[PDB]
Amino acid sequence: GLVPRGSHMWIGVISLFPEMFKAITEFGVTGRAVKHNLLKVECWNPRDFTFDKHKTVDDRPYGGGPGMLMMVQPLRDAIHTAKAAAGEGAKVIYLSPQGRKLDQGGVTELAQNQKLILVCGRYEGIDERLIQTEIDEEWSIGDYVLTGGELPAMTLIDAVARFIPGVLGDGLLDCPHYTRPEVLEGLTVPPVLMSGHHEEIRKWRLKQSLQRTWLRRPELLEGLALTDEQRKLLKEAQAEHN
Amino acid sequence: GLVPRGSHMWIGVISLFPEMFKAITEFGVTGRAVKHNLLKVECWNPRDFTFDKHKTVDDRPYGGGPGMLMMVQPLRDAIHTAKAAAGEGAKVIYLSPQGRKLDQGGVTELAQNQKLILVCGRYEGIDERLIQTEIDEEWSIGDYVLTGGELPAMTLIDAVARFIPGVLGDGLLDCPHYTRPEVLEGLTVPPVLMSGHHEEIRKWRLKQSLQRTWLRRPELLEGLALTDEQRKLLKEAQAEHN
Ligand SMILES: Cc1cccc(C(=O)NCC2(NC(=O)c3cccc4nocc34)CCCC2)c1
Ligand SMILES: Cc1cccc(C(=O)NCC2(NC(=O)c3cccc4nocc34)CCCC2)c1
Repeated sequence: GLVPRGSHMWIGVISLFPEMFKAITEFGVTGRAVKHNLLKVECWNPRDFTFDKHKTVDDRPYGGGPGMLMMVQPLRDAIHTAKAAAGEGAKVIYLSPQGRKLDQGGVTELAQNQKLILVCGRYEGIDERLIQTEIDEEWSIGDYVLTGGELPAMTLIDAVARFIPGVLGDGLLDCPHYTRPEVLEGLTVPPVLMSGHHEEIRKWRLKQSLQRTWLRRPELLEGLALTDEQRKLLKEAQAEHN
Repeated sequence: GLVPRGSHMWIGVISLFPEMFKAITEFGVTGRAVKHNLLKVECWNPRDFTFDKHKTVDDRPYGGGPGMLMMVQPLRDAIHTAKAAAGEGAKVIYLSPQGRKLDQGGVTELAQNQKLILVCGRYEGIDERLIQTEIDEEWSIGDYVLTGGELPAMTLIDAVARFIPGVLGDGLLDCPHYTRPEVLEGLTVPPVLMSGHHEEIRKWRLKQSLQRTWLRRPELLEGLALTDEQRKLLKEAQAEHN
């Protein structure tokens, strides 16, 4: 083993649909991280924490209306069981539309936790008091309406898994990518990429990355003090663009 | 049948990992939309469009480096097959970090398409010229780094599926939710929700929704001309908060 013990990442998941998480535990990079014991994902289903005959996991809101909520007791007890399995040091995160917006900076923070517990909401969500009593942080992957927190949870897992030691193995938008063939339906590859001049290629790729970031996500540049070369190349691209 | 024919939604998916999409075709609302033939998700794997013995689906970039790309030919041919199955009127979308930021307004646009083709990238992504020749629009679910476009694609599907006629059955942040019990670890439900005065409950919920939106996602209010009642309640919440 090249990777030290205690650097593996453990992620507890609370969800009404545990089998959804096969999408990340059995495929791609995260699937290989699980297979090589670098990442462990353990799911608990609130349905297993009910006591009525029909395993009711939703409840009606105080004040009335069609907006169903997750039943507090089965959800709370699932979280407590996850906390027990995790031991001390587990951060409990609720995937939530009203959470702090997830960005790469936020991902970097969350990835510093060896133990995470992710709570996935269904219906209209969870009781507000559970957030105060059980939840440490709320996070959102975007401003749009979904039907569950499972997909955002898997997104979070996918993003933090890249930080696990032993996996593979800088946040700015990528330069345009080119692979075979040399001419695709009449469209040619930029000659510099065919040139074999790797110092020229390096400068070109960096410049194209800065320009594209500037044009499509200028906000990403607002939290960075760019290097002298990057500032020089960006200024060139800005002048050439206009 | 209560739902008219031709209102069902068809979504073609291009992905190296088709089985991941069981997460949305077999569970929750989207799973029920598929089971009731309101939503159809059809996947094509670029691996089935290779011709070498080992079904190679990645390629090396012009200019060198460790950044692998999707091989153009198998990906392109999968897209063409999806286009053929869809017929005319299918919009091809590439799930991309450099795409237009997905929000609920953007979701509403995409949901106006009866036919969608979603292209999921792996590795460092796809050839730039394929975007020009095959892709209609690029979309991003957020500014953070992932390992694949499948999860964003499933997020998009989940969000647009809510617009399908026959499914269930306003974008602002929700008011705090409360369900049983009345007192949770000492924390009580706001008395108005217990009161049975539904006109008071209506005003309270609306006010709490506006205040929370104002405090956590003030940008969501910037594209709306609020109603007289909403402006009145928001002004009250703002004054009370400060
Ligand atoms: C803008 C807005 C306002 C009001 C409701 C909703 C909404 O989508 N409510 C539905 C639920 N949404 C999410 O969990 C959810 C959704 C989106 C991104 C996310 N990132 O993490 C969890 C996320 C709430 C619990 C069950 C599903 C969205
Ligand atoms: C900010 C930034 C800069 C540079 C690279 C990346 C990055 O994550 N590159 C890796 C890939 N990311 C996505 O596809 C992807 C990622 C995130 C949201 C998305 N919404 O749709 C598709 C999405 C590109 C193709 C294969 C995976 C991200």
